[PDB]
Amino acid sequence: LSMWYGESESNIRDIFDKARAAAPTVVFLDELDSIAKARGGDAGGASDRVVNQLLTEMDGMNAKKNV
Amino acid sequence: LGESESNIRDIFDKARAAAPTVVFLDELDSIAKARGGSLGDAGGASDRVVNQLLTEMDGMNAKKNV
Amino acid sequence: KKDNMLLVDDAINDDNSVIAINSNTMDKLELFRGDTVLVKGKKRKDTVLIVLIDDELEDGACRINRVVRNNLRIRLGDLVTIHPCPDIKYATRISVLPIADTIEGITGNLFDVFLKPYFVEAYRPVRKGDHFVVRGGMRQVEFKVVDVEPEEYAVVAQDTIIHWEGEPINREDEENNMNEVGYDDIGGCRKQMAQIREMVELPLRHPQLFKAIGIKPPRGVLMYGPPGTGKTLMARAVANETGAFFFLINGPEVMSKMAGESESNLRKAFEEAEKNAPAIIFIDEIDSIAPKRDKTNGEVERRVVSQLLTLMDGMKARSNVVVIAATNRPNSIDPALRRFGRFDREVDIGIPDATGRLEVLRIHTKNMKLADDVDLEALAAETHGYVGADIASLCSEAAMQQIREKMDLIDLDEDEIDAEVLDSLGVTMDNFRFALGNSVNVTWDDVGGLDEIKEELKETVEYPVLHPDQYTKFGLSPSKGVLFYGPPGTGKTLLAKAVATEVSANFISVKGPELLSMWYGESESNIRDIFDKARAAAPTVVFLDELDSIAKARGGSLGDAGGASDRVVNQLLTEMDGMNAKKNVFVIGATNRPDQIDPAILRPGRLDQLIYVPLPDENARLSILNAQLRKTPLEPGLELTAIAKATQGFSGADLLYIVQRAAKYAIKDSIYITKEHFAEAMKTAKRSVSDAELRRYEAYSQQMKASRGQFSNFNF
Amino acid sequence: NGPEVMSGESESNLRKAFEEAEKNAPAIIFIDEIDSIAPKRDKTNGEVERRVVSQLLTLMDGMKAR
Ligand SMILES: Nc1ncnc2c1ncn2[C@@H]1O[C@H](COP(=O)(O)OP(=O)(O)O)[C@@H](O)[C@H]1O
Ligand SMILES: Nc1ncnc2c1ncn2[C@@H]1O[C@H](COP(=O)(O)OP(=O)(O)O)[C@@H](O)[C@H]1O
Repeated sequence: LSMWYGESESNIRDIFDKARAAAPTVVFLDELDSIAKARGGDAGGASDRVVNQLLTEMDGMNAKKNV
Repeated sequence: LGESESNIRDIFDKARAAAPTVVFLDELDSIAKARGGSLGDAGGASDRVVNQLLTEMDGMNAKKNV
Repeated sequence: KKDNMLLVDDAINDDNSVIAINSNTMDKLELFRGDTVLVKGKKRKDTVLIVLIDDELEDGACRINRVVRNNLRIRLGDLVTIHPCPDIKYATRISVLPIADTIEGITGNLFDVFLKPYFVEAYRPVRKGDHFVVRGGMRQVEFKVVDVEPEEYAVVAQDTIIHWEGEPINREDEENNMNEVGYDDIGGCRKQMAQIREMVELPLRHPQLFKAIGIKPPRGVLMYGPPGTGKTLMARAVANETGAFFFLINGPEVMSKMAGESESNLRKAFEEAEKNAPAIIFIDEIDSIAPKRDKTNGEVERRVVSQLLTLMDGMKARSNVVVIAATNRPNSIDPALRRFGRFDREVDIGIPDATGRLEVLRIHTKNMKLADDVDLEALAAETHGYVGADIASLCSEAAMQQIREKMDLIDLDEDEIDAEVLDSLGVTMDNFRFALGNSVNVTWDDVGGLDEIKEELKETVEYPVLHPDQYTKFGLSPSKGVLFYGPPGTGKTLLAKAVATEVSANFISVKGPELLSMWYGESESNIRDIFDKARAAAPTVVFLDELDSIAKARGGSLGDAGGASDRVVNQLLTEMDGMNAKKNVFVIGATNRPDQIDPAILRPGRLDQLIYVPLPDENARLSILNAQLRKTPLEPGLELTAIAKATQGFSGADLLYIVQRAAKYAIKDSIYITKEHFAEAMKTAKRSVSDAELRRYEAYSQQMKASRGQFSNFNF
Repeated sequence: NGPEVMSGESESNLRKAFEEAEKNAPAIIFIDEIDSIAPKRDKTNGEVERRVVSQLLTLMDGMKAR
């Protein structure tokens, strides 16, 4: 997570790009109660963007690259 | 789940924009929960969700046919 | 009255360069038959013509042919100032060009044919910008004077050199002069338009008045209101009718992410506005670039705020230039921006009333022959919530839909245009009905029974709208609040819609528990927003439902929900009758439990009408069954009396359920209404109302009747 | 097309295309892939995009009946 605009999703984007590059690999997302927080008045919609970026970067997993 | 009512409002706006359509609400009990009395923040959110759904479904005339 | 200004009349002398005055006008102002006179009309235009004694003219107004009349942008029955100019003298050269559509077809020597005999030996007094007409060769060509050497106006003696060219530019530069907006294109904003008009034109027409009174005029107008009202149209009309330069600055356009670039753009815009002429600056959407310097986090917004405060006030800040703003919420502006010298005048351009909406309808349907039997009263009474920018889209959609529905059989100009299709064109009433279809649909007929309740509601709603002058003669304010109570499924919402539908008011129907929130202040903010949207468009009837769920007769609960109920009740008590002006607000309540209402909203002045809506009898259910089956194909063999006799305490919701089951059986038999559908639907009744609640409502009505005691005919 | 308008010459290209289409005949202009020229004006941060969007706005509005 970063305080700037776009970097908080670009970090997940290039981490998953590094995961897709060195196939196979294992991405251990430790303590998912801070990334995949329940939605439930907010701070602007940054955790929702993080969850949406993780969902659209985790849905493009076919039989290839086997992460 | 004001944003929790705005979600149902613009979902039904997307429904009425592309008329005709079918809005398949899966697992209805989780949304409605028979508002009744719960007396909490979850109860208030449930009552506001149920009132939004009722006031955005009863306003459907013979036009727009959702 | 100085006799030097005259009206435009029809022309006897068919010549181009000529006007006709009467002889009693000649002795009233020394001029002659050969005298060349300068005509200066509206739109800051001019022309030169020959005066000639005309007996028929009658001194008061002058005869001028349609060509002169056109160059001055006037009509038959418009005033013009006439004055002689002999300072003008014979031309050195002239620059005329034919307008394209008047020469489509022919070619060759236009000079020898048209221009040569037209100017010959007449020494016509022409002008730059003039468009004259020459008839010959079985057609009439129109040339426009593009240039003369001897100033703006000159004469065409035989020695004068006439230069015509064959690829000229004409017509397009004139229309964009006539297409300009004006004071005749503004409707409903009469008093604020006149105030803005005088505060702009009184420095510009004559600064000697402000020199004699010894004070400087205001140089700032802050316009606020709903989006789509006509504020930038009014600003453009004032900037077009006066010799200013309308420069448009947008809010989110000028703002950027580069440091020191948006302030440079604002400085460049102010230098361009101060460089050429005394102009009018219109900065649109100023609330986006005025974040009040404390709620924002960005430095660039405070920097452009400081740039605006520096450019508006300071050492040699403004030299004869006025700025205009536009916003939706005027509270999110700086107190230094809303100061004297920057935005010293705040103008409320709100939603217009019925006569202003009719004026907008009249000025928006001016350039089209619509019909003969279209009445604008229904169009001004049914569109009760139109801001003004939707009326033009309404007329455009109707004019598009009429040609769309009138082109399915007639061809679409694929081979040749037709002569009889353009005749008898225009929109009708059903086109406007389809445009309104593209906010409830009742008119005093869908409700059944309750004749004295309908009469009382019709009186106490329709009377303060129709006769304000008689109430100012009597000097009293009318009543506002009506409260309904009784069993559910009785017709309170239908009665509210039926009493709302005949006035030119809006309808804001909000629900009880659809405003309460878990946050702090959200329900009272929603109540204040509802009342602000109600009183922001007069008149407006408010339909508050579930008063037993809203009020709860606050008392003492000792909890967070109880304190929220106390704050909601106090906010409603303040918004209904508090520190307000109560212009036009019709609060109408509808509950099913009047015992749980606090004795402060039932106080007179807020909800004084304690009207009870009882259950209908059989003679009332006959009217309900006749009112629900208005447009339905009926059978002569059905008896609605036999249906109403077997009810014995049903409700309007149950009767609507019976009608809906009959319509479902009719569409099942289809995929008129028959009697066996009603015979099989009468068995599956509901009767959702029990018996003890009727006893409770009757006891409450008897207690309300017994509270009215020691009251009689009351002889004085 | 969209991104073939750049090289203060994008405004000159827009004015050139509009005056060429207005000068010859009553005709039709095809602007393919408008999402490059119009960046929705809120998520963008450039200045020549704002200038070319303002130019397209004041050139599309300045079309008369003739
Ligand atoms: N008082 C009025 N008279 C005539 N037309 C109006 C009036 N008010 C608004 N309109 C129409 O509404 C449209 C939008 O108004 P305009 O002032 O241009 O922008 P805004 O939407 O900011 O008010 C205009 O095209 C104009 O024709
Ligand atoms: N007098 C009446 N005439 C015609 N229809 C009625 C009458 N009374 C009730 N109805 C019908 O019953 C329904 C009652 O709905 P609503 O007004 O929302 O509930 P309530 O009557 O409890 O306020 C309406 O849809 C209306 O069509």
